[PDB]
Amino acid sequence: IEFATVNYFTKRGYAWDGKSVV
Amino acid sequence: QFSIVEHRLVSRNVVFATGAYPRLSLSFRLKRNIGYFILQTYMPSILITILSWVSFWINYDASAARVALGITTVLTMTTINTHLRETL
Ligand SMILES: CCCCCCCCCCCCCCCC(=O)O
Repeated sequence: IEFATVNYFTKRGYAWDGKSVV
Repeated sequence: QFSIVEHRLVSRNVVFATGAYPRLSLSFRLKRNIGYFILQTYMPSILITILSWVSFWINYDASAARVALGITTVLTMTTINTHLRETL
């Protein structure tokens, strides 16, 4: 249920690219 | 597993066609205790049914997640039913 709540608030469907500074 | 709610005694003559025969009868009324079943047969089924509703709060496009959740909930219910049939 915790994961479900976390996912409910996720905006972008792509993870961190690994080559950026946020 | 039971609890004897009440016990009763009755004496009567069975009027069988040739003649009447005496009879005594000692009855018990057992009531089954459910804490086993509530804690073990109903709780996991209720929890799995609740978990199956998590798919509605996931986006439609997330096909893998929703499908995995739904079908694994179905598999878990199947496992519970089959093993409970075996044990009971
Ligand atoms: C009956 C419970 C079903 C399972 C839980 C589903 C809800 C998981 C997602 C969390 C939603 C709660 C936060 C809502 C935020 C808001 O008000 O917009």
